Amino acid sequence: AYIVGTFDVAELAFLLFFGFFIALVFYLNRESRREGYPLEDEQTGKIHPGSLFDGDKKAFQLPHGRGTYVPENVARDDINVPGVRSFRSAGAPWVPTGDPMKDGMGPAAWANRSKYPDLTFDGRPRIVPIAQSHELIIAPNDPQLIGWPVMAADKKMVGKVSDIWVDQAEHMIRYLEVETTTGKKVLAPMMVASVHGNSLIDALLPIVEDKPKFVEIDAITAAQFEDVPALETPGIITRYEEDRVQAYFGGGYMYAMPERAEPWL
Amino acid sequence: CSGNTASGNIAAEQAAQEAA
Amino acid sequence: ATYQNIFTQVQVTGPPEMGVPHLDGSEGRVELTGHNYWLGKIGQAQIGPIYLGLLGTISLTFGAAAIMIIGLNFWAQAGWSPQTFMREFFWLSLDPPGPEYGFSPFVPLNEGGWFIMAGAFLTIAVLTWWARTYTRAKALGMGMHIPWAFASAIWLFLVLGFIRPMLLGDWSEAVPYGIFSHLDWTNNFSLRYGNLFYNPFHALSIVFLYGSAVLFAMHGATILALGRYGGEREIEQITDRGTAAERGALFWRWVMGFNATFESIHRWAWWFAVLTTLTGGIGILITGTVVDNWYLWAQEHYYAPETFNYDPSGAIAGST
Amino acid sequence: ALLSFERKYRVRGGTLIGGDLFDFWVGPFYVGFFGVTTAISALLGTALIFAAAAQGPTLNPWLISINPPSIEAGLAFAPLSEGGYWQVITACAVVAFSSWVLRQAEISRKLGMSYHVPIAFGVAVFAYVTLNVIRPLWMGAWGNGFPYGIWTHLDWVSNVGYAFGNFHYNPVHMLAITFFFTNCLALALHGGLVLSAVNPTGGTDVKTPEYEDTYFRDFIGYSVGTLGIHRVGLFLALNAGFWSAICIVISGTLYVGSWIEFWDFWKKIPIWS
Amino acid sequence: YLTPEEAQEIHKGFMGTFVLYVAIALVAHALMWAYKPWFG
Amino acid sequence: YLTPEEAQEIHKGFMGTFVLYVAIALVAHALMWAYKPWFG
Amino acid sequence: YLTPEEAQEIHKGFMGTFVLYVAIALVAHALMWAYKPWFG
Amino acid sequence: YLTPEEAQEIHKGFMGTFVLYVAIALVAHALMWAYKPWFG
Amino acid sequence: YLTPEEAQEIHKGFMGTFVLYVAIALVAHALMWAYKPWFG
Amino acid sequence: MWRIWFYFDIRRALVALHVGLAVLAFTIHFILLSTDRYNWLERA
Amino acid sequence: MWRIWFYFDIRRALVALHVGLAVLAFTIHFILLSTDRYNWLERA
Amino acid sequence: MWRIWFYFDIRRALVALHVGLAVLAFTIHFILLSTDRYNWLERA
Amino acid sequence: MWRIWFYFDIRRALVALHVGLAVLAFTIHFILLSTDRYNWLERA
Amino acid sequence: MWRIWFYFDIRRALVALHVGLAVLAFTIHFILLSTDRYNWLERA
Amino acid sequence: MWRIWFYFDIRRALVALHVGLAVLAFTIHFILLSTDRYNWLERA
Amino acid sequence: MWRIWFYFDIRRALVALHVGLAVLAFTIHFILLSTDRYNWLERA
Ligand code: BCL
Ligand code: BCL
Ligand code: BCL
Ligand SMILES: CC[C@H]1c2cc3[nH]c4c(c3C)C(=O)[C@H](C(=O)OC)c4c3nc(cc4[nH]c(cc(n2)[C@@H]1C)c(C(C)=O)c4C)[C@@H](C)[C@@H]3CCC(=O)OC/C=C(/C)CCC[C@H](C)CCC[C@H](C)CCCC(C)C
Ligand SMILES: COC1=C(OC)C(=O)C(C/C=C(\C)CC/C=C(\C)CC/C=C(/C)CC/C=C(/C)CC/C=C(/C)CC/C=C(\C)CC/C=C(\C)CCC=C(C)C)=C(C)C1=O
Ligand SMILES: COC(C)(C)C/C=C/C(C)=C/C=C/C(C=O)=C/C=C/C(C)=C/C=C/C=C(C)/C=C/C=C(C)/C=C/C1=C(C)C[C@@H](O)CC1(C)C
Ligand SMILES: COC(C)(C)C/C=C/C(C)=C/C=C/C(C=O)=C/C=C/C(C)=C/C=C/C=C(C)/C=C/C=C(C)/C=C/C1=C(C)C[C@@H](O)CC1(C)C
Ligand SMILES: COC(C)(C)C/C=C/C(C)=C/C=C/C(C=O)=C/C=C/C(C)=C/C=C/C=C(C)/C=C/C=C(C)/C=C/C1=C(C)C[C@@H](O)CC1(C)C
Ligand SMILES: COC(C)(C)C/C=C/C(C)=C/C=C/C(C=O)=C/C=C/C(C)=C/C=C/C=C(C)/C=C/C=C(C)/C=C/C1=C(C)C[C@@H](O)CC1(C)C
Ligand SMILES: COC(C)(C)CCC/C(C)=C/C=C/C(C)=C/C=C/C(C)=C/C=C\C=C(C)\C=C\C=C(C)\C=C\C=C(/C)CCCC(C)(C)OC
Ligand SMILES: [Fe+3]
Repeated sequence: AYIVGTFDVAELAFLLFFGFFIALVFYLNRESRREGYPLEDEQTGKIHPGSLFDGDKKAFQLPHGRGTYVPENVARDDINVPGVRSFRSAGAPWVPTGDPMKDGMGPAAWANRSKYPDLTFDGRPRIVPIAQSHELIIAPNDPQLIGWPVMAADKKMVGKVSDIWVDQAEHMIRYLEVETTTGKKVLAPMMVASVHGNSLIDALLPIVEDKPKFVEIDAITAAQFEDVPALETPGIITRYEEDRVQAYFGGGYMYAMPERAEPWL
Repeated sequence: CSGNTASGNIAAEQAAQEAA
Repeated sequence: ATYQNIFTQVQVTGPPEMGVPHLDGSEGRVELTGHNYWLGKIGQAQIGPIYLGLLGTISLTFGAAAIMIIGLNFWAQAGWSPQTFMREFFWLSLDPPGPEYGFSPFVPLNEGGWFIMAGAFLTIAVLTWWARTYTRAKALGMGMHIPWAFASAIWLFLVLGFIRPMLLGDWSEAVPYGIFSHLDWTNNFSLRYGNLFYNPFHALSIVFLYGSAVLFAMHGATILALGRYGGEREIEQITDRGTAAERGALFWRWVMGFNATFESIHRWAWWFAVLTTLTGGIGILITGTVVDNWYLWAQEHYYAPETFNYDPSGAIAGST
Repeated sequence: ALLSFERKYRVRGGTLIGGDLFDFWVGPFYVGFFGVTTAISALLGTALIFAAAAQGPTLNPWLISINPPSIEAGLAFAPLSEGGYWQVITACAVVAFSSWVLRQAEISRKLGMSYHVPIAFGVAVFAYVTLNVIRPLWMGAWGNGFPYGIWTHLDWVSNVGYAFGNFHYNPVHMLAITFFFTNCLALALHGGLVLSAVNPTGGTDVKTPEYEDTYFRDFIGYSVGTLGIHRVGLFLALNAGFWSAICIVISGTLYVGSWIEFWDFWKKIPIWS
Repeated sequence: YLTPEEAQEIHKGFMGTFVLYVAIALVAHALMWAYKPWFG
Repeated sequence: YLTPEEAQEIHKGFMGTFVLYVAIALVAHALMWAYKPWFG
Repeated sequence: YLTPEEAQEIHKGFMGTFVLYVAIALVAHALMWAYKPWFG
Repeated sequence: YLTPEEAQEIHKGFMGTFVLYVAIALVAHALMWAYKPWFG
Repeated sequence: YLTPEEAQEIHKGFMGTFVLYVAIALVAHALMWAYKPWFG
Repeated sequence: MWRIWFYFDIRRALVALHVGLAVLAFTIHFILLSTDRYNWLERA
Repeated sequence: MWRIWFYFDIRRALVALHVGLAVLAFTIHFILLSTDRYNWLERA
Repeated sequence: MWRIWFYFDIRRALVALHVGLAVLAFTIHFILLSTDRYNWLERA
Repeated sequence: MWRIWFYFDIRRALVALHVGLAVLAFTIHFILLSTDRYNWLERA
Repeated sequence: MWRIWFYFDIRRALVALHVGLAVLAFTIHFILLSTDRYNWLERA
Repeated sequence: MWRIWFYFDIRRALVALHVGLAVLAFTIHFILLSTDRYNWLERA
Repeated sequence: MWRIWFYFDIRRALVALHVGLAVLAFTIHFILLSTDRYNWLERA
């Protein structure tokens, strides 16, 4: 069973796989370095040289004649952020100078996405109001959601639901259009919306219950609904606008009220 | 962890249980 | 109060989507479609349509033949009694030919011939299913990652069923077709060859199976936690980096000091899953053919413990 | 602020305990209060592992084994050389894992994410706690826990499994194994599908999710979707861990004997016998 | 249902069927007790 | 309910059902005690 | 709850229920002590 | 809380409850010491 | 805190409580040493 | 007493009650079959 | 005291109470069956 | 002492208190059942 | 000094303190039960 | 010195310090319980 | 009594009843076959 | 020498230093406790 001395076939196979796995780990690290690299200094923003084991840049052939992506060429974020360090150290956090939700700091930060909408495989806009979709309807036994009241994080009724935006590719609700008290229509992600009065257990429970059917959005308060980013073109939302709206709502879990940023103690 | 010592538990297992 | 992205609250229904057109010469999809409301709670409610080309027809026919052979042998083993069938189902088994036949292809039907026939038809079905996944990927212009991942599992399957028995010249080394019988085969295989824990490739395959469970838990949790920012739309995040990709990278960078990309994480997952069965097949193939006692082999390589390292008598005594 | 987009995300807040006291980073690592607790507990556990190893028969990393006290010692705190080291390391590991869960929760809050990752890791933490805390407590002795050794805990697994005849006949063990295998198949499928979508062949462009839906409907007649696949993978992995913990916790406490004899219940069902 | 009258009719039907069910079960349990008592 | 009068209807119905349930349980427990006491 | 007056009613109800619960527990513990004391 | 009056009330209530708790614990510990001392 | 006066007052309170804590610990340790010394 | 039906739907309550009654009856009958004393099929 | 019904919905309260009572009663009956003193099916 | 109802919501406090009381009572009853001195079901 | 309640929420502090007290009391009671000297249930 | 409070907040430091003191005291007490010389519960 | 058909759909009640009754009859016949007393096929 | 504070902030430096000192002290005390020669608790 021995090849030479104490060397055997099983040991040779194990050592070969160990070397292969080291090489695979190096390759996986190279693949993981394609976004956000090279690193930069925390204060001065000086860019680090780059890995000795890096290869060529990766180019993605985009559909719909949108060209090439090249994630290594994505523009680096501006070094000047709207904030000031809590203490002068490389590891200190940044305290936002103004409104973090408006300026895009921390949980409210957004990325510079493409300024055109996502498209279906045939070139139609992917995310559209349910009326503009191709015969897409809400499930008859599911909540209609149209005209339902909307509750904010401060338990105030910001307004009602006036429209539903669906993904034409994935067949999923993506955004709910909310008309507020002032009459402004804003988009709210469906992933921050809790639908009440449609519990599976409650349906299983043999009860006659007049539970209030409404939509609760606890990310942001009723006033903040008046500062949701708007759309450049009606019926169309771009990747950048999607990121803007999602960041604005997601940052509310920290910034809607000051207490949301404080420790439990 | 109990309020006994390991030596006490071992002695109880040996004498009070395994020896009588 | 807070949506947790576990179940879809409101489902969108419409006409069934029949799929993007094929770029090659395909016969045409069989437009048998359905809708399951409860599957739409987790994922997509649409069932179908299906594609049934030459490869699908061959795979279905040969797998039906193999399954019919195994089931009819189960019925014969039960004496054609439905009650005995139900009572002994877990213990029913189509067993390989005994050691006196070696690896001969000519065994009497009741002594192992049906076993060989079922293995042949099952192998044909599995290979045609792999060819079908390859052709389905080719027809859409997609990559061949799924065919290679399936090839790894097929490699383990073929090592278990054909390649290792062929190398040893013994049909009796193969896995029987049965619920409890193939578990018994697993246990006996570990027992005769020392202890399969000390097979380094079995340990590697366990490492990769554990790591795949870890990776899916982490990746699914990260994606669902990023649903507020469109994390599950991974194709667009890979080709146009959004705040979901940035947050996903930064979470794990702040947790463990390093991170992947939205594409690199799927490479990690694919490699862990593939390496599980690759190392498993390698370890099984060398067992008996190369190494007959894995505990002795571990002793020679200074990683086999003794009683003065750890004595498991107490653990056995507790469990009685 | 190492990554080209990292700086804007490094803000204060989102801590559960400590506030601004430990709200900072050390290199890539966020610390927080639970990072401090994790560092202390993990470093102490590692140092005590090696201190107990230095007192043992060997320093070979394969053969190092920190063993629990004897079964006769019961649930008492043993002397360090007689299993007390194992107990202190177990407490340190429990504290470190809980602090890791809480630090993950703090980091999730800082990035505006939900608590999916801390809960998912807490499932595995519960599995470990069941293995080395709950099961020994229920069984009445710390000697039922597995040793802290790379190859000796495999010996513990083998001997505990064979103490019940064939551990393959535990039905909860069957369920956990099924979840593990299905998870690995699902991970292979998901990684392969994503990679094939973003790495096309034949000079074609990067695909859309419609292509993934079409591929899996042409393959097996059903596609779960982009959200559904991550939901199902999380479900499979968490179920594998939880049912592993359940299967180990019931063997030796609720069920004692051979797991093969358990399946004699099936043969006694009056429908077929 | 909604009005008291429908609720009262539903209660009447439910109570009648429940009484019939309980009477049948009582006869069966009495026959079993006469056959094999479970309180020695 | 919500009014002090209708909530009293709910309370009196709950108390009546609870009293009947407790009386049945008391009879069963007394019969068991006469049959096989668990104290003494 | 918001006003002290309704909070006082909540407190009165809670205290009455607590007193009843503690009295029942005390009677049970006294009976258990008369049966099998745990000190001595 | 916010006003010094509410802080004073909260502190007084907490201190009184703490003193009652400590006195009960002291009585229990004295009884246990008279029963089974742990020093000697 | 933020100003020297407030920081010094915080230090005074913290050090008073710390001195009380250390004095209690010292009394307990003296009692244990008189009971069972761990040196010598 | 009839007001119970102002809170609980009759259809769902009847379905759940009948499912529970079926489960309970089958459980009791199988338990009786298990016992030697009340087994009514094996012996004469 | 009826005022408790202001703070609790008696529909879900009744459902939960009945589920808990069912679990408790089944547990007690099974425990009684486990003991040889109170088993009422095995022997006469 | 009634001021405690100005800080804690009554419904959640009652639910948590009753859950804790149930767990404590079941634990104590099971511990008593485990002992031979206080087991009330095994022997007369 | 009531200054503490200006910097610590009374509700959170009370919840944490009572959780800690419960865990400590249960630990001490279980430890006392584990010893033959102080066990108050096994023997008369 | 008092200037240590210019870099660390008293409210958070008190919580962290008391958590550490609790864990340390429990560790020391358990270590004492493990020795026959100082165990005060197993024997008289 | 006939008003039942205002609260339950006959088109589903009939299907469920027939399927359940068929399963019950199959189970009872199999149980009878499993006993030597009532097996009507194994012996003349 | 004081210029080390030009490169390391006092807060993180103090936190890391005290974490390390705690780990080292606990390790050394445990190692001493594990040896018979330096165990100050087991014997008189
Ligand atoms: C033979 C040894 C002696 C003994 C020798 C000494 C010596 C010497 C000392 C003490 C001191 C103490 N002893 Mg003593 N002590 C003994 C036995 C006991 C027993 C017992 C059950 O028998 C108890 C309850 C105590 C209690 C105490 C504390 C009041 C005090 C702990 C220090 C402190 O305040 O910081 C702890 C700081 C905290 C903030 C603790 C907070 C606790 C909270 C409420 C609990 C929450 C934690 C967790 C969630 C709950 C428990 C979890 C698990 C138990 C881990 N001792 C035996 C009888 N003891 C020390 C002292 O007086 O210092 C002031 C001291 O120097
Ligand atoms: C007493 C039991 C032994 C033991 C004996 C064995 C034996 C023997 C083997 C393993 C193998 C493995 N063991 Mg082991 N193993 C032990 C204890 C463990 C423990 C533990 C205690 O925690 C763990 C985690 C493991 C883990 C593992 C896995 C890592 C590995 C198989 C994973 C896999 O890829 O799925 C299984 C995946 C497949 C089998 C691929 C299947 C793909 C094909 C194409 C599917 C066809 C399906 C068909 C079309 C469906 C229709 C069929 C008809 C109905 C008939 N073992 C102990 C030591 N173990 C295997 C291995 O490879 O390791 C070296 C193996 O052969
Ligand atoms: C002879 C051996 C027996 C057998 C006896 C047993 C026994 C005994 C056990 C199992 C258990 C398992 N067996 Mg088995 N098992 C057998 C055969 C098999 C086969 C096979 C193909 O034959 C397979 C696939 C399995 C598979 C399994 C799994 C279901 C399970 C292990 C997974 C798990 O617990 O995850 C759960 C994950 C964890 C417990 C890990 C938690 C991780 C912690 C929280 C984090 C660690 C951090 C770490 C320190 C960080 C350091 C990293 C860096 C240094 C920083 N067994 C045979 C029959 N098996 C175990 C189980 O189910 O219990 C849990 C169990 O105890
Ligand atoms: C769904 C259940 C599954 C699961 C989930 C999973 N694992 C996870 C996560 C998730 C979701 C994380 O978020 C977390 C993570 O952050 O990974 C990067 C993690 C993790 N999974 C890990 C390991 C791991 N998971 C395991 C299992 C599983 N993980 C499951 C099967 C296994 C197995 C099967 O044993 C391993 C070894 C780590 C990589 C990481 C946890 C990081 C952590 O706990 O940080 C603490 C810091 C340390 C330095 C460790 C503590 C040091 C100890 C005090 C000393 C060692 C004590 C130990 C008991 C010695 C014994 C070892 C011997 C057995 C050899
Ligand atoms: C799609 O989104 C996703 C990603 O990127 C976008 C991902 O990267 C990821 C992550 C996945 C990967 C990168 C793939 C690789 C991961 C794998 C194989 C699984 C994990 C296993 C591993 C072995 C990785 C390493 C794990 C660890 C726990 C290492 C931890 C190491 C260290 C040193 C932690 C130190 C930190 C602390 C103790 C807390 C802070 C405290 C301090 C700094 C101490 C301070 C004091 C002093 C004295 C220094 C996922 C899941 C994802 O979904
Ligand atoms: C360890 O474990 C063992 C070994 C078992 C030992 C321990 C055991 C332990 C701890 C057990 C503890 C038990 C316990 C601890 O409280 C039990 C309490 C039971 C209680 C309170 C039962 C109460 C029942 C009340 C019932 C059934 C009321 C029903 C009322 C109904 C259905 C009323 C309906 C209505 C009517 C008619 C008219 C409408 O207009 C209004 C409306 C209202 C809709
Ligand atoms: C190793 O382990 C063993 C073996 C056990 C050995 C070691 C043991 C060790 C170390 C133990 C250490 C223990 C310890 C170390 O500090 C304990 C401290 C306990 C303390 C401080 C307890 C304090 C209790 C205070 C209580 C209960 C106060 C309650 C107050 C209440 C409920 C007040 C409510 C209120 C009222 C009425 C009115 C409102 O207007 C305002 C408001 C305020 C809402
Ligand atoms: C180790 O473990 C063992 C072995 C078990 C040993 C140790 C055990 C230990 C340490 C146990 C410690 C226990 C303990 C340590 O404090 C227990 C304390 C219990 C207490 C304080 C119980 C209090 C109960 C109060 C109750 C039920 C009150 C109910 C009130 C109700 C339903 C009121 C409803 C209402 C009514 C009517 C009217 C409405 O208008 C207002 C409203 C209010 C809705
Ligand atoms: C451990 O376990 C062992 C060893 C077994 C020991 C323990 C055993 C234990 C705990 C068992 C507990 C059991 C239990 C605990 O409550 C049972 C309760 C049973 C009950 C309430 C049964 C009730 C039945 C009611 C029925 C069947 C009513 C039917 C009404 C119908 C169908 C009416 C229809 C209608 C009509 C006609 C006309 C329309 O115009 C209006 C309309 C209305 C539509
Ligand atoms: C209801 O009744 C009917 C009959 C209608 C249906 C019955 C259906 C039932 C009940 C089926 C039950 C099937 C079960 C329970 C099967 C379980 C199988 C299990 C658990 C198998 C596990 C492992 C099997 C393996 C690994 C098999 C591998 C076999 C291989 C790779 C064989 C290869 C053979 C070859 C290549 C043929 C060579 C032919 C030759 C040598 C002559 O020429 C080259
Ligand atoms: Fe993914």
